Amino acid sequence: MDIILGIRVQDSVILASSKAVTRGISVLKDSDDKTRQLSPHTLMSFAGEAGDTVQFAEYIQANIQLYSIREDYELSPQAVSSFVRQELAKSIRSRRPYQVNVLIGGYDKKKNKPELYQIDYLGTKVELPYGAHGYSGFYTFSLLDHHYRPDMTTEEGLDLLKLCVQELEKRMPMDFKGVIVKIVDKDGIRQVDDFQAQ
Amino acid sequence: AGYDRHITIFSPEGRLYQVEYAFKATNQTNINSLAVRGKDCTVVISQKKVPDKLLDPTTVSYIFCISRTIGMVVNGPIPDARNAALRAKAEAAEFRYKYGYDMPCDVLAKRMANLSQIYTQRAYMRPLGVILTFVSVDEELGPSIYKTDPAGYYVGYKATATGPKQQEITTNLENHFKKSKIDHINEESWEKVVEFAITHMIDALGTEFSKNDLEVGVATKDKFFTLSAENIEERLVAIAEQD
Amino acid sequence: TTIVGVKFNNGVVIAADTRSTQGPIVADKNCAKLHRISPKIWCAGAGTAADTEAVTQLIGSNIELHSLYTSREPRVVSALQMLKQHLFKYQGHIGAYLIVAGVDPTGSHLFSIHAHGSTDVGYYLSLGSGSLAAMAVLESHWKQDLTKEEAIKLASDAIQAGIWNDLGSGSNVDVCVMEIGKDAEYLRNYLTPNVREEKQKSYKFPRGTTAVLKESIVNICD
Amino acid sequence: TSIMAVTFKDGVILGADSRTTTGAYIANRVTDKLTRVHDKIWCCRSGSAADTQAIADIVQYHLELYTSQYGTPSTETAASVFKELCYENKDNLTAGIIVAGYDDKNKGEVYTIPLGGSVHKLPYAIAGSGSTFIYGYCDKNFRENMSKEETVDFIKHSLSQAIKWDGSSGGVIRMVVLTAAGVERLIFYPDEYEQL
Amino acid sequence: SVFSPDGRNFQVEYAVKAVENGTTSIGIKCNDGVVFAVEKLITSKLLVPQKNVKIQVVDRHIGCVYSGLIPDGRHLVNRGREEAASFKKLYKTPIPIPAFADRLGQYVQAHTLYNSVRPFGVSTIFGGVDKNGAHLYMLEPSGSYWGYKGAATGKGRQSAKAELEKLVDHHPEGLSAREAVKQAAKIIYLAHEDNKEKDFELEISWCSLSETNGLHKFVKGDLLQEAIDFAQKEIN
Amino acid sequence: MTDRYSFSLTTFSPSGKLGQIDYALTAVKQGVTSLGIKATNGVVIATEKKSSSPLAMSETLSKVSLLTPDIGAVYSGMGPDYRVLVDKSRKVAHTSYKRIYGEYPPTKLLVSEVAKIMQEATQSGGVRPFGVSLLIAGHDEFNGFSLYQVDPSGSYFPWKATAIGKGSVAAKTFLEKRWNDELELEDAIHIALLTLKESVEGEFNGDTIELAIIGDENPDLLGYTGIPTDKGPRFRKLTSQEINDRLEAL
Amino acid sequence: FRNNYDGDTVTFSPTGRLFQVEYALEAIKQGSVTVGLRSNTHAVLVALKRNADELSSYQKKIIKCDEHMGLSLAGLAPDARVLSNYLRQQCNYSSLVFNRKLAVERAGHLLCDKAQKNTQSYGGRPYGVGLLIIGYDKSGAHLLEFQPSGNVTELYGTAIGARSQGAKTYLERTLDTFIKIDGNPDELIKAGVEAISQSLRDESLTVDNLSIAIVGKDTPFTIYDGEAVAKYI
Amino acid sequence: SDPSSINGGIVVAMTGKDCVAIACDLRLGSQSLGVSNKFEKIFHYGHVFLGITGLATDVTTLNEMFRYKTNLYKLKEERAIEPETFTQLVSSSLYERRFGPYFVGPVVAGINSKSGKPFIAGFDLIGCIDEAKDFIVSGTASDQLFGMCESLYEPNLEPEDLFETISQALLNAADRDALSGWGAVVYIIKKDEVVKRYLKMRQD
Amino acid sequence: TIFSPEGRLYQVEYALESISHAGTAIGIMASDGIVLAAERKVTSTLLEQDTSTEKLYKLNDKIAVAVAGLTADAEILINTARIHAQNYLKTYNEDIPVEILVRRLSDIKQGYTQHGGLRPFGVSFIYAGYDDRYGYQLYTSNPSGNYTGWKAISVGANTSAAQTLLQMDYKDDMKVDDAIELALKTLSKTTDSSALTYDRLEFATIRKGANDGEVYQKIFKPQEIKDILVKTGIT
Ligand SMILES: [Mg+2]
Ligand SMILES: [Mg+2]
Ligand SMILES: [Mg+2]
Ligand SMILES: [Mg+2]
Ligand SMILES: [Mg+2]
Ligand SMILES: [Mg+2]
Ligand SMILES: [Mg+2]
Repeated sequence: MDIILGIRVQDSVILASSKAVTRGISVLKDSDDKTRQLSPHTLMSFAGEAGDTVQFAEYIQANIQLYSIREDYELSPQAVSSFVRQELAKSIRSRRPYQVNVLIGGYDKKKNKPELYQIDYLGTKVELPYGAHGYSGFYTFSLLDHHYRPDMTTEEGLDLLKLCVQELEKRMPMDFKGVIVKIVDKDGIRQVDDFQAQ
Repeated sequence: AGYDRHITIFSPEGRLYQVEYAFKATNQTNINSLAVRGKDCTVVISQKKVPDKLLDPTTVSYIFCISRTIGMVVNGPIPDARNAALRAKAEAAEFRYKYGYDMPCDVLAKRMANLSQIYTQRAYMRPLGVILTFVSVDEELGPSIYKTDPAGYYVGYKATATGPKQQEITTNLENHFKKSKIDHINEESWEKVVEFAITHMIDALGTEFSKNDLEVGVATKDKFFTLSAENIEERLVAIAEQD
Repeated sequence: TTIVGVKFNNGVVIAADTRSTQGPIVADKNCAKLHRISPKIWCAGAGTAADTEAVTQLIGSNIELHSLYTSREPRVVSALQMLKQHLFKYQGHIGAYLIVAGVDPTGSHLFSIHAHGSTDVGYYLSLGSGSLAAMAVLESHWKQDLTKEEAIKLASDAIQAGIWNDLGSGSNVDVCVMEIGKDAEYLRNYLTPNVREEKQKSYKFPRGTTAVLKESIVNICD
Repeated sequence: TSIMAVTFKDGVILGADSRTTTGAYIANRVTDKLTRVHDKIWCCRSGSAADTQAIADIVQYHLELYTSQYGTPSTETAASVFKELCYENKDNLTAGIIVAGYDDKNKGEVYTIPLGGSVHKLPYAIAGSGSTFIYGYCDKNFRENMSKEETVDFIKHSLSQAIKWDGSSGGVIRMVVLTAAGVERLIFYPDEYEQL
Repeated sequence: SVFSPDGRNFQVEYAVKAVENGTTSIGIKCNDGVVFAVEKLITSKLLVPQKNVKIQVVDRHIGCVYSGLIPDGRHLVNRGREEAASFKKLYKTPIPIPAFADRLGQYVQAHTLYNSVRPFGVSTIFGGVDKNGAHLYMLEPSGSYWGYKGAATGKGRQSAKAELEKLVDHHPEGLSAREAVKQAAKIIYLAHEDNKEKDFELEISWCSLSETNGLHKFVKGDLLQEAIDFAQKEIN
Repeated sequence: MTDRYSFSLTTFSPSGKLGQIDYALTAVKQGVTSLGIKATNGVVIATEKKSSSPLAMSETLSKVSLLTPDIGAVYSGMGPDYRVLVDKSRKVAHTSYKRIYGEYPPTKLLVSEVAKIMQEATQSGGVRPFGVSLLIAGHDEFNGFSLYQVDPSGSYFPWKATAIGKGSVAAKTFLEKRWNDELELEDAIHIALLTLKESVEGEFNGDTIELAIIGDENPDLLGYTGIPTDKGPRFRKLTSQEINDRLEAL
Repeated sequence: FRNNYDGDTVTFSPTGRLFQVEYALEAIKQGSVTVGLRSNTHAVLVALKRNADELSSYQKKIIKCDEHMGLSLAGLAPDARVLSNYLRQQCNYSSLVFNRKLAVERAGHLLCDKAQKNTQSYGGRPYGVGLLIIGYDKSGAHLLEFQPSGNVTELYGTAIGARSQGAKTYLERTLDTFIKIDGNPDELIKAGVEAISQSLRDESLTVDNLSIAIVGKDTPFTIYDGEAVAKYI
Repeated sequence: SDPSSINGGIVVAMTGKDCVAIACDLRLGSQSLGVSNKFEKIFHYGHVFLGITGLATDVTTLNEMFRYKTNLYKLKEERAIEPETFTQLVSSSLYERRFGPYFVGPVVAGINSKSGKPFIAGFDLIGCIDEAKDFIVSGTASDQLFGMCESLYEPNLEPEDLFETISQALLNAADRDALSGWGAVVYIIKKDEVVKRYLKMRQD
Repeated sequence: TIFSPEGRLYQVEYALESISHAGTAIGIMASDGIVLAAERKVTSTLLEQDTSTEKLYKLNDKIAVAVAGLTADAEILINTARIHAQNYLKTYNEDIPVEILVRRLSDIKQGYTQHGGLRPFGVSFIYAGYDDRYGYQLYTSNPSGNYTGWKAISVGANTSAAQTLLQMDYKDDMKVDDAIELALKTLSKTTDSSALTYDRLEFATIRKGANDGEVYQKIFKPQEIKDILVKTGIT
């Protein structure tokens, strides 16, 4: 399935997302960015049902951007994640629920701390040092249970991530075509363009 | 002609002229009615005037059978009268269906007064130009008279009278209850309570009545019914043998 | 659950056991299954517990308003008519089974209501998983013209049949007596035949037994 | 349930047993299955108890209203209100109703409204699970213009046979006699009708 | 929805003026039925004879005639038809005439309760045969209606009522359907006295237990010619 | 069928008055006096039964009403407006409070709901304000005894004592002279009876005066026994005889 | 009397009059003339079309409702469109549901009832158009006249619009002649064009002034304009 | 599958002498996969405590809903909501969603700030009230909890002792359920103060 | 809702006209708190001071309002404002920023100004709040639905006089205790009554909360006002 991992180090939150889009027996694309920037310091990654996935993300993006312009101010990671949870929680009892799981990574400027939020399509939210959706969690949680330290650098976090992707490339039955990696810290959001053979 | 004369909004005096004008409509028919309580019955008398000789006399009536137990006499124009009758019937039938017992007289009255109150408060509805007199022998309260007016006001009476010559009859009755000291006619058979009512109508209005001049409703335990000319004819003969 | 209702010469009595269960497990060993609709109209329920309490409170509330509106004591036939019409509307989805009993200005009344909205009248009735045990006691001892004391005995005995023979029922007996003249008397834990025996040992732990990681005082104020 | 209505010389009689069951358990042995929807219009119910009570309650409401406005309704009018309710909601009703009544004009009448919501005017009618056992007996023993005592006999005999064979039927035999005289409630206990 | 200081509704009173303004129409109750007649003003030789019908049927047993704003009358009859269909649907029996009266009654009255509606500009004479005899009614713009031995409305109402009073007097013991039809022709001819500057066409219908089987039928052919001749003879 | 007055009938005038609210207040003034007085251990509300006819039976028309077991009301102004407000007040105590918290609302909250219902008659399309002022007396565990006035605008104010209607300025005067913070309920009833005599034209007996209290719990009025934490209504309408008994020692 | 009484259609005058309706009637008298007449086999509409300018079109007065039915208009044109669209639908519904051609008479009743609701509803105006409806149904040729009051009458012939009184007096005079023109469309049209002539202070009726329609025993409703009318001027 | 089983978790409340205790585990799972080691299931509003077990999305939602309603309550009433009253507000709120219910098992603990009497209660998912005075249990290990409590409990326990009992009940019931555990938090509540302790427990 | 030829809204103007007869209300923002003071409408000895609030209302834990105008109208708006604050807290898990709440309430008012043919609310508000973005804040809104931000402001009667007096004595470095003094002086000077006594005042603060780091709304009790009326030297 779709790979969506995230890890919170001391000064940033790293998100990594599989690049494959697969329908039936064909890999249609291998450079897919499973991410939308919500605000300058908040990133969302998503996985689940084919259409709902992007549709939900862009919907959240429209709303958060609307807030920023109306208030000339950027919502905290914590506030954005509650807004997201409630949307999914309303969705689970509607006629056709959004089947989308998300990770929210943000740098809170008021507190000067990175924050990671894991939210499933039911609207279950939890703040975590590291998280994952789908089967990929079955490998990475225990890996990180061993390897992760709270005081790691952004560079150390990328190494830990390099370990997680290696494991999944070794053990997962599906070819997810690598990941796109994104860092969220005090200077905003940036893409590590070299990961496939770095 | 300001707006305070045309719809039910307050005037600077705190009055509601449309309500006041609706009271005037009640006498428009020039009919007098009176109602008395017996020991185990309630009787309503109303004048019956048939000016046109083209009219079928049987269809001219201001007394209505609301339910098995409840009768209503109306003072006011027939169309508004029939509007209230129909509604009362529907309310009576509905009460029984929803609550499993017959709607009491006083409760139907309170409800019809509440409807009237609404027309008193909402702009797009006019009040009805009628006064409603409800009678029965309530299973819990005994014989009952309850009367509602265009103001949404209602109350229970020992006896009551309504129409242009309301006052003549009221004082006549007030004088009777002054003497007797009790709050009803001490009499068993309804036939004699009907006779009493006719008598005190005659003395108050200073008029004799033939069988076609009157309309009578009787409410006893578990039935309200009206009298035909012949039951009235029989009642007029009875009063004639002494008075 | 075992609930019964028995008419007597001057009124009506209802009784129930005090056991609620989640499947095989006993949640409350002494709950009250006797409910008030109005002061003199009381109610016992089986089926979906929440449904029977809710339908009792809904109709109880509306009956209060009717009583105020009409200036009259609430009548049992009104409680019945409203319950049955409500239950019917929901075609059985509100799983309330009720024995409703009371005294009103027209006398004393005993009725049963089934979740689909059917009603019946009778002199003695039972509902609940314990109904057959109690019905067999009722069918054995009910006579016409019972005194108050005979009625309480009979109803109480019926609930015991349920307590001893139905795994769904247990613990204690509650009774409510409704006589035509008087105020209704609710008799909570009328019988208590199922007292727990004293345990063999005291399980109170020596202080310190439990290992603690961290600790802090919690603020209630502001 | 065993239920029937029979027209005779002077009016109509309705009869029923008094058993109600959920499965093989007798919920009620003394049910009154004979239901009044107007002074001299009564019905017998079969099918879902919830459905038939709710229906009966609505019909009685319509005929009380009818009577306030237009006077006494015919038995045909009663039957039509039943049909209307039964036909229009046929998807969520299990209701088998027999309508019987007496007025002075049309005398004694019987209508039957089975599961579909159709109406059938008949000299007599049987219904309920127990009725199936007495089709042959009834067809063989019914005559028009029977006396009161003869009709009580026919219903008593028929319903005893139906009670004998159908486990859903039983208890007492209730009857209601509908004539110009008025309304008469009858009851017959097992010790009488078994001995027939 | 406006009461005057003395308790009147001027709008209704003005509605009556539109009725008084209309063609004259009548209804006569006989011993087993009812007869309806109306004056059709021939405005021009271009109007097709027999082909501008005014008398309308409701269900199968009820006739309706009106004077005033014709459209207003059709609006009422439409409503009467809906109202009778609904009765028959629920109750199987055809609507009794008093029951039908009140249906129209309440409808008309409704149009005097609200500031956003105008009262009807018609009086309607209607009736027919039911379970217990013949009934004739007349209904005013206020919603007032009563039963009638005989009824008239419109321009010639005064002379028509005068003729109706005579019949009630000379015939207490009944009066047949066939006779009442003749008299209807007479009474409409006499009432035409006012509007004598313009020509008129006669229209009669009846509903009789023994003559039409309680169904509403139009008087046509020889029976109409007979009734016309009787009227033309009794006018001279 | 369908309203043509979908606009406010109470609008502002150039000087800032809301005419219909003022005109309704004028209607209150014309009405029969009613009053409330608050003691340490109770509240009393009283008013006069101004009978329409001597042929009418004045017990069939109560001016004092139970709203909840612990809350009662009385009014000055138009009777029918009161009657419907009572129905709605009773209903709203259930729909907005009892059906939610399983208990009856405290006085200030029920008052607040009544005030809301009257406020809306001031703003909605096609209606006139209610022509009444209410006095609402009650008790609740956490607030103690209280008395509130509610006006046709929807305003309410808590009072130690007040009068509304006809002789209200004189009666408010008489109360300011007599009230103190140490009054027992019997004292308050006595003061209430006295105050009402200055207002009352005709007879002054237990048949022409209507008087209710919010005092202690009446377990004999509950209707059932068994549950010891159910103690009975605090609202009690005094009887004709109970009144006459306090007029002899008046 | 005419004072506070013409504000809406929901107000009677003290004379019993509805002025809004009377004002709607005046928009007819203002409109251009049109004539209808029939025999036993055919029915004809003749209409004088009216331009705004010598650079403009002469606007249409005749609308087809079904194969066996159509109408000419006089008054507010947009109101004629609304009424003919409804009449088109009623004709349609009759075909589809009952496989039946709508009786011309029933078309009359339907129009009457529709106009009526607008003479009794607040915040709506009466229709401001007159109509002449012709058709051949199961009882032959018919002509109807419709007035926005709701009054509809069946006639042998008629005319509505400005100066129509001439043609109406003409047809009244010619009654016994034109009623008999059976099985001769061209002669019935001739009598129609000749009838519309008595209503001209205008002029010489041109190839663009004139609009003719016909329906009958073996002819569906058809419209003639321009060159196709030339042979009648 | 069964919504009350997806995430795991337990809550138990007990009364003592002039005190109440309420405890929960810390696990949040997704079937066999444990996701969160810090998921608390007890909340408070003024002096009223509420633990909730079941589907975590409904645990969160109902906390937010009860914060909302108690906040409004306090503003209108000018006092904090009491345990008895709050219990009723939970009930009717759950019952409001009768045919689309929250998949939760709520538990209410607290002391009445007027009368001073300890109060606990429990509910099924549609708001039926379990009114018991000794203990209340909820969650994927409720059978284990009922067992533990019915054995360990005696009335009128001193706060310091009641602590041991409720902790032992929770710990041992937790360890017989695959879906509960992973940490535990215990609240000891007296009219005047509230102490909160994180327990040391098996992390498997 | 219609415009006059001057481009003014009749009903709004007349609503503002009504408000200028209502008891004056004053708000003053200092560096470490806010003050709300207001004058009650000429009451009586028998009015229950203890259980009365006619001008001061809690909106949430961090925001309050002073009312000038129709109380019943204000209660309607206050209740919807309270709800709006709770929706926000439910949606974001953050207390609503003061401006957001003010803008919403203002928008409701504006709506009555622009459609529906209902009369406007005869209310003007002074909002006093704190949030982690703008610190202490003071806003005002009126029946037009316009709102503006202030350091010190008054609404109701004599705002003209009160504004001039506040303008003169206000300084940016004021402590709250100084602002308490200013507000009561200003009401004293602008009153239409013999003296400004405790029974004729409502008073509240939003301070930095004794000793903490949090924020405390203190709605003054009658006896407390009487004391703070002595300290400032008006007895
Ligand atoms: Mg009105
Ligand atoms: Mg109006
Ligand atoms: Mg057992
Ligand atoms: Mg059997
Ligand atoms: Mg006439
Ligand atoms: Mg479990
Ligand atoms: Mg475990």
